[PDB]
Amino acid sequence: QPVQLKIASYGLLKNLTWVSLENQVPGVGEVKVQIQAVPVNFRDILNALGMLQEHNQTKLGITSVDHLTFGFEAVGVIVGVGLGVSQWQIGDEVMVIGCHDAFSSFIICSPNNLVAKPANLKLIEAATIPIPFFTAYHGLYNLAKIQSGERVLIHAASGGTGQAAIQLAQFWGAEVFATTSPQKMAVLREQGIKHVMNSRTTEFANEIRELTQGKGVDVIFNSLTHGEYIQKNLDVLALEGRYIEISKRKIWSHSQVAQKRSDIKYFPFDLLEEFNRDNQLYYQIWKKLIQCFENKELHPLVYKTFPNEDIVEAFRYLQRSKHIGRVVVTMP
Ligand SMILES: NC(=O)C1=CN([C@@H]2O[C@H](COP(=O)(O)OP(=O)(O)OC[C@H]3O[C@@H](n4cnc5c(N)ncnc54)[C@H](OP(=O)(O)O)[C@@H]3O)[C@@H](O)[C@H]2O)C=CC1
Repeated sequence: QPVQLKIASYGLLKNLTWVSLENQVPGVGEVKVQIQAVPVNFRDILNALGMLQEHNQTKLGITSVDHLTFGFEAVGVIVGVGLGVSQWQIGDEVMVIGCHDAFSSFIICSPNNLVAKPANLKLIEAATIPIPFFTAYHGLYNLAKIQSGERVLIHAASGGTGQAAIQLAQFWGAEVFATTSPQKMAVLREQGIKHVMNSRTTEFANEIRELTQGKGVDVIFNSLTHGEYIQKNLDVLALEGRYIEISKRKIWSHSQVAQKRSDIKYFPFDLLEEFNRDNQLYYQIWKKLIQCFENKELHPLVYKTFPNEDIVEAFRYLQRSKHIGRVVVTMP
């Protein structure tokens, strides 16, 4: 039977429940997609604990917990195409990007939220691509315009977004500086990274200064904003350096960054907010990425799989944050 992931109250992961999902028909300009695998995102956990209640009320129409759905991306198969849509047909194997209800048996979404799956990949492999690689690409290339020979710092680089940025930075000839937790350090060293440091301490700043002779890095790809992490990031940022902030939680404003370092370009961005302004964004990024995956120059991320029945433990596993890469749920 068709189902949707819901929570009857905020604060505890235990109450994540698959509730009956009523059939929906794709109207004009709409596509119906049969969901086959869904990664758990960091923001999914935040919502489950009820930590974006204002954000969800202001920027979206979520007034109560009963209106909350889960899932920001997926892979699946087109089962219904509404009128007006010309680029899609039933049977097309697609990745979904930027929906809010991917943890459902079926979703109705725009054809602008869909890209073609690379045919040489498995469905489950392709599920590791959308948010990580589109966020990494937009931040590093679209905004920061990183070039070869440049040095880039990627924080918490064992996660989904950090792992994609690693692949992109190296393929673009940049020199990667990574930080991760101690028990993940070997794996990242073994991924092909010369400079692996601790994401859990602020002492990375001093280490970077020494490895670079005061220069620091031209680009930071950052998602850590607690304590004195932002100030420490500014210290390691070179003259004219570029600050990609993807946190979306308690970030510095443009003048606050200008107060400290006027030379640097500050790039705070929310990917789905960027699609809101330009509905072509996913299409363009993917056009610049699909050939790399086709020619096996870029690869799916490392992932662990959970069945849908164990959704709670899939969420808990991402919450404990001991993973490298992606956590992916298969659907029934
Ligand atoms: N701006 C945008 O459009 C997007 C925003 N995001 C945001 O980016 C962030 C990362 O995304 P994603 O990679 O998918 O999430 P993940 O859960 O995969 O990554 C989180 C990583 O942070 C590190 N970490 C955990 N706890 C701490 C801590 N106390 N101090 C320092 N580091 C810690 C861990 O790595 P380690 O053990 O190596 O430290 C973990 O792997 C999230 O906040 C997410 O909401 C994500 C995608 C799109």
